[PDB]
Amino acid sequence: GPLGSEAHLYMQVQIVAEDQFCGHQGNDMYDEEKVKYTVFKVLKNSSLAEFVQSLSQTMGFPQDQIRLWPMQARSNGTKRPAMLDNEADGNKTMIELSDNENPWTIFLETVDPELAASGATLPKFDKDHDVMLFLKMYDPKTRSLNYCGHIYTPISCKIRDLLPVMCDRAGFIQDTSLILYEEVKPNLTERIQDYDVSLDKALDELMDGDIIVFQKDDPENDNSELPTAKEYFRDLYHRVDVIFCDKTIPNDPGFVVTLSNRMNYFQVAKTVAQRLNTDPMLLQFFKSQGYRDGPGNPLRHNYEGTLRDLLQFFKPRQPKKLYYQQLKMKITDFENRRSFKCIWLNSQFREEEITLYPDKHGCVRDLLEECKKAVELGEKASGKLRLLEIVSYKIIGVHQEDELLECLSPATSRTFRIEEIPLDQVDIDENEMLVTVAHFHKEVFGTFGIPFLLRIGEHFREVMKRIQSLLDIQFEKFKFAIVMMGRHQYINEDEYENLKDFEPQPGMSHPRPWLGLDHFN
Repeated sequence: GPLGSEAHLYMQVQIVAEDQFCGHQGNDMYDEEKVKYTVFKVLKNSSLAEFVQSLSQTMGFPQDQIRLWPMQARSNGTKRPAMLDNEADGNKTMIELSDNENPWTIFLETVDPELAASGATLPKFDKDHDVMLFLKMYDPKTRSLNYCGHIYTPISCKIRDLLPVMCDRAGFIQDTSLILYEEVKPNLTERIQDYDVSLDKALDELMDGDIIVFQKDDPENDNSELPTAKEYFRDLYHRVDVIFCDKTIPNDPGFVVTLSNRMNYFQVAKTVAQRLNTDPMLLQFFKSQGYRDGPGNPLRHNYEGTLRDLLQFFKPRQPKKLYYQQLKMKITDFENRRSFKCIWLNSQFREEEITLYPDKHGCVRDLLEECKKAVELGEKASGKLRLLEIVSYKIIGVHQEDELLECLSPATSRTFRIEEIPLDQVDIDENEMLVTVAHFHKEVFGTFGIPFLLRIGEHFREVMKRIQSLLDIQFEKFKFAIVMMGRHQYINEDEYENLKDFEPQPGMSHPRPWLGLDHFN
């Protein structure tokens, strides 16, 4: 197998009965993915007569009680029943008549089963002089379409004389005043301005399978949200049901919101904000793909496209799904956040990588405030944070809170560290100053580990002991050096005791000298 050797000789013919036309709410006769067909697997090269008998027997109708009107497409995209001569074209074969359509859909007309009792012949129909029209009634109150069947009429017939049949089929008295529209194609519903005209003249390109939609001309209709059929169809054309799914909870079933093609961001957001009883500005939406399955990129609030634009990557088959996320601040604030990767130095003196999101137009104070939120600050401490700029495991700076985050280097050789200020280092005095410190192995530029700030000048060995307490090693080695411009002097850890050695000798302000700690790894 699997495909059998004769499978090619066969084509598929899809019969559709008039019952399938009933209660269709859209354009044309039926919806292609909802309609129930009676399907035949017929020999391609076989004739129409053969098929009409086969069909006649299968469906239980005499042949003089059925007429086949193939469903054919039009240039403008619609698909309507078209005339086919069941006796002139009967000699021909099925792919011929089909024009190689596979599958081929045919509308099967039969006789009003009541009158089918009598042995009712199906009315004669002249291919050149008559037309078969379909009737739909539009009801504003329920905003719905009610199928009213089809009629054979001469094309010479004046539209006025069609009115009684339309009433009779809708359920109306004969005094009932009507509005008549031609359903031409989606988004085109044309009012018949004048009913004292022949069909031939009144409608451009009069054709079998044409549709007249009609409604009551009752002043009540103005209370409907869609008073006329024209408004109904125009609404339909832009209607679109969209699944909104929270990007916070994966495998969210989401909820379906009916919207318009036409809507802008403000309108969409406004609509999905109700149904959540949340503010629209407290929602962030995301662009999409459709097959690739998003959520794509965050969609800006200043967005200026329509909803049709966001769903242009959907094929008509796929169900439309847009992702969203609930917010805690106004969307515009959230959008103006900046990603700030940096290092937090906990109370336990260890490093953690943390990303904070202060405001783009923020200053250092703000970044600090943000950090204080993500971290426990150690008990009985100081409660005050500072920001350091670090290069090569050396503190090359301490930033003031005033400073706009805008100014700080985007450079990635640079490393920003946020730390709690030890208690001693804020009620600091002349007799007192803060100095930069760093590890290094062998030569002074082989720096490593974690730099830090310290109290500097009337001793030493207890410095070594306090630095011991801070570092918490166990270190008997480790030489100690002051490091200034192109030079560094080691420190006698038994005898040495300092001053304000640590400052630019008058000849230039920075880089300030530092104290270095010489040992391995």
